[PDB]
Amino acid sequence: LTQLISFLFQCTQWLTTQKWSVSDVFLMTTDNYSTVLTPDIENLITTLS
Amino acid sequence: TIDGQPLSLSLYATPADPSMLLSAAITASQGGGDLPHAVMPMYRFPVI
Repeated sequence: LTQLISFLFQCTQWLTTQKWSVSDVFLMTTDNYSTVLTPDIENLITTLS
Repeated sequence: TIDGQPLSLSLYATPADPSMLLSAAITASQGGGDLPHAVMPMYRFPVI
């Protein structure tokens, strides 16, 4: 419990030091991303092909 | 009070904060150039 509390505290401190949001870290670190075919992904496909 | 002014002070509600405006650059993806039909010319390789 106190390990979880200390982890959440120092993660919030590093977050507000880096001036990011929880949404920003969730974007950079998530694993539940989409499966839709983005136009950027299409441009990557046709460029790399 | 005796003069009608209230003893207990009023509530001061908090005003709404100014929001941060967001923009975005949506992107497109058009097809590439496909190769036409090749024709054989009459000249040799360095000329062509």
